[PDB]
Amino acid sequence: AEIYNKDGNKVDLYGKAVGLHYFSKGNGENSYGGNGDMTYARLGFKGETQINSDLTGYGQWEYNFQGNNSEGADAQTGNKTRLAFAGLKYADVGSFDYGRNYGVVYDALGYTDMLPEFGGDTAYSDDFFVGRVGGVATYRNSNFFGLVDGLNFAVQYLGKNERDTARRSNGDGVGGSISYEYEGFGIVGAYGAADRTNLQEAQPLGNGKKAEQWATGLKYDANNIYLAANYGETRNATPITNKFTNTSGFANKTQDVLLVAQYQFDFGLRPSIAYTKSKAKDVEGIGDVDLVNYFEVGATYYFNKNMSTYVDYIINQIDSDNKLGVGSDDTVAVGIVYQF
Amino acid sequence: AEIYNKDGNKVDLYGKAVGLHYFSKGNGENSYGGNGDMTYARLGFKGETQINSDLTGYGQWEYNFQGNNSEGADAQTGNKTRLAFAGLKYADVGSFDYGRNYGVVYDALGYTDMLPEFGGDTAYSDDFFVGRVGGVATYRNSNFFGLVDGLNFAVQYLGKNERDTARRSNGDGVGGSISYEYEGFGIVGAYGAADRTNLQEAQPLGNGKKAEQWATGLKYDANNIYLAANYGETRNATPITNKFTNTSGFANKTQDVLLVAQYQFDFGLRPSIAYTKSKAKDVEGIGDVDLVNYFEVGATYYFNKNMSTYVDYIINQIDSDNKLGVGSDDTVAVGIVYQF
Amino acid sequence: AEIYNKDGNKVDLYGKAVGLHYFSKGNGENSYGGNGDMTYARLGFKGETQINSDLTGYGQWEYNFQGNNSEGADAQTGNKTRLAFAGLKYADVGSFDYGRNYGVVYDALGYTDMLPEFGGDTAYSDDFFVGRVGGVATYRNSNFFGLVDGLNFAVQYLGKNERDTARRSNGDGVGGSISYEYEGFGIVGAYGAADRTNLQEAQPLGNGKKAEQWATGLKYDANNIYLAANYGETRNATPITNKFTNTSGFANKTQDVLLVAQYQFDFGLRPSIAYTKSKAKDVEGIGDVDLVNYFEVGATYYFNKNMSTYVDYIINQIDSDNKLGVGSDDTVAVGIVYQF
Repeated sequence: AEIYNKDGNKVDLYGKAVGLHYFSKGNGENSYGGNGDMTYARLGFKGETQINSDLTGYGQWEYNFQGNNSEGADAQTGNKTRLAFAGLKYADVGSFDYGRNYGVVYDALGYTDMLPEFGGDTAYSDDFFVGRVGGVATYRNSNFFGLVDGLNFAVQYLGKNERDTARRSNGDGVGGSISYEYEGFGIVGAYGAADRTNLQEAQPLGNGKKAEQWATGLKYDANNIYLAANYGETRNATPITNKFTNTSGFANKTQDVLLVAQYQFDFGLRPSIAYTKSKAKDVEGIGDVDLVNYFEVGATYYFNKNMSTYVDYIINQIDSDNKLGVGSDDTVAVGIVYQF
Repeated sequence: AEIYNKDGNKVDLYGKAVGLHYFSKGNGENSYGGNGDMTYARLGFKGETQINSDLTGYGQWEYNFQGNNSEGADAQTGNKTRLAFAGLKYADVGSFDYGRNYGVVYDALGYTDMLPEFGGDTAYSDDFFVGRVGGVATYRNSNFFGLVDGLNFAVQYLGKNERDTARRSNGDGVGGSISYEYEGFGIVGAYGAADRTNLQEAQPLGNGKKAEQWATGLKYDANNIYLAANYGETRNATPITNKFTNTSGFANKTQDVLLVAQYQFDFGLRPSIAYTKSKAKDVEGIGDVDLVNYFEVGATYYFNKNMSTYVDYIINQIDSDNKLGVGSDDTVAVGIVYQF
Repeated sequence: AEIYNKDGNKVDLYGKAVGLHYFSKGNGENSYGGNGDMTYARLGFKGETQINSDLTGYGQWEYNFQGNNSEGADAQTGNKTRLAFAGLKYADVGSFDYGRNYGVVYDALGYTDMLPEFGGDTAYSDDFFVGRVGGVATYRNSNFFGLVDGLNFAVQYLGKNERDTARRSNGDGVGGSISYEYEGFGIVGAYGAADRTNLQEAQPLGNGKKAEQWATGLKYDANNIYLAANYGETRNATPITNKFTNTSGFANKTQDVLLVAQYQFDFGLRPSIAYTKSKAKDVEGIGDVDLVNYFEVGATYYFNKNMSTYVDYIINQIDSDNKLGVGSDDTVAVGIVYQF
């Protein structure tokens, strides 16, 4: 929501209140999403200054505020700056931005990441190129320098982030993506590679000096129809946990498939179904093992652009004897969303 | 402050800067509230959407940002997301909202919670139904489906919160309230029940599998006059700490009495006095004990709807040989508050 | 950005998104600012209400959100509320505010605090009177009761803060400052004295029952020209750490010099140069040693009142065999700043 627009400068102060509850059997963990309260709220700004007829500047910040914490010592648990970056766009030259921003491979992963509650199970936070990641410099250009309508591309440089956990750490890397759209159809490819930190190599799981993530996506999004498919592979990049040994790290190689089918009725309901399967290979001590496997059925009912409610049921296909102890139970989500 | 009202959506972004300092004798270890800087600020949005002529959607978030911390490690000390929920209200059927919201017994306890700084001594955070509490689904109806002016009621369902601390944990529970108001007068009733967590039962102080809180309140609110009285009882629900043995948990039974007398002068002054006594029964090893017991004298000076200053003097009646080690010294509040 | 001005009340919701990167050689440990991503965002309100023709009330809060932290445990590493105070201003009598606000000695050091990123190296956070500090009661007076135009002064009270770290700790104290300006020229003097906390004296480095900070400044600021000089001394007040022995505390005496020369070109560029040298004396075990010593060359390019970019190169003069183990290497800043 835009709350300031004077002297050629405009600020969208947006956010949301998401009442959310999760339902799984018993206590939670051998489930997909867990059980209990998951309420959260968001705040953020989208700021934009027009320097001249061709040149625009912008900056955006966004925070995730949890509502499922007490006011005691754990009051801060699960809070995070999601985005904080700044950039410029000059005519048909393109845009360039630095700060904490979404990885470049996500341009593909965005295709199937559309569910009411869950989904996008391969868009891990702070996981190199597949999700939000700090210290990325990205150049983007839409329509190929303005010369070919629908042909957009991007290149991203990922700065070294030597963090405390090998899960959240990353070395220097580069990635790129191209997407093309014509009369409802879309195709996209994205690939990124990066150095790994020593702390990442000294982890029990994973072997390599280079992390690699690539993903392609197809979609049709027109006439109230949204369909999407994503296929991707990772090399020494997907974060994983051995639940029996309490050992952590990254999987040597993973194969990710996402299918999404949704329709938007004019009276407000948007039924959604999905299937996502991400399986790892050459996991040390285990070999081949499935990380994510589910069929999804759910629906969003939109009261308006300010209010909605939804329910999303994940049928988890992971086996109870999953070699990483991955939760096998189903999970259903109940949500009521006010936003601006 | 209303800063957006368009396309049937309005967002009031409200908050405050509160210069706040407490003055107590010696150091205040043994006082009511303690001594030193207690400056704070609040932030929150109230978003409200008109879906159609009868149907409103709403969503709210609210934060307490501390001003008494360094820029170091304790930077987060005392910060907390206070309120965070979303819901709908439909014609005269009523309202429903889910997320983190004020407890149902607060409907009653709200009557006496009017001091300049202190007060509402039984409306504890994450204390089941008497204060702010996570994962509650609340239904309220105003004017009894529109048929009886002044007749409001509510039913509340409290979802399980299994936490790391026994103080902030709570099991599944349900509660309700009904209030009637007539020509300056008000009467309110509230009661709530819930399972206790193992972790609460395995606590040193307190025994029971069910926590129960009820309170009834009367008030006069007209012609610049505010008078209120609240009485309530709790069973295995009020949080307590043994200061000599340094052990924590909950009191077996408590009886809470609050008297409040306030007047608002037209020239900006609002003098206030109060009396608060909350006493425990069946505390293991100690027996009967006073938790809160004080007379209060103070005044709030309102410059306008945007600026005020206040003083709140807690005349502590607690005795130096209090069996729970409760502070006996006096505490003074000095506050200067800008809000918008 | 001012987003509300109604009913004698106005609210500025302001902030920024700063993409920022540091450049140092190798790991960057042994440099001035370090190496890597330092992206951050700030958010805040400046609220001001007109109570009547002479009296305005105000309140301000300001927060630091980091953009260089993960979403993991370190999501919070370095976030903190910067300002939180409330006050009033009456005609030419003066202004008064209490809470967390800039230290009184900052009145002088502010002169040289003009660099793109760095600079003002003696304006340490929570360092008594030299930087932002918790619990100050401040009186400020402009134009001396309206009797002498340009003659401003200030008195500041520092409340006791016995913290977890002696670094962010502080005792009872008082300070004052006076400044006069005439047709581009400015001169200011500022001094503050305060009790030290027990925890500060039990530190290995530093001896005294009183911390003292004083600084004087000159500047010329007109016709796009800015020149400034600040000199100051501290007695048992500036915080220091020995990198070899891993011990911390405060320096017995410090002598601080800052020069800044800037010119503002109309096409947006503002080239900046500076020199900062702060050297300590009576450092236990070491004697005389330099904490800060550099010549600075850099430039900021303003796209307009909302957008900027900068590069700032720090030429460090500190020697590799620095007795306090202070980094000897140079540091580069690359920043792109959107604000509102």
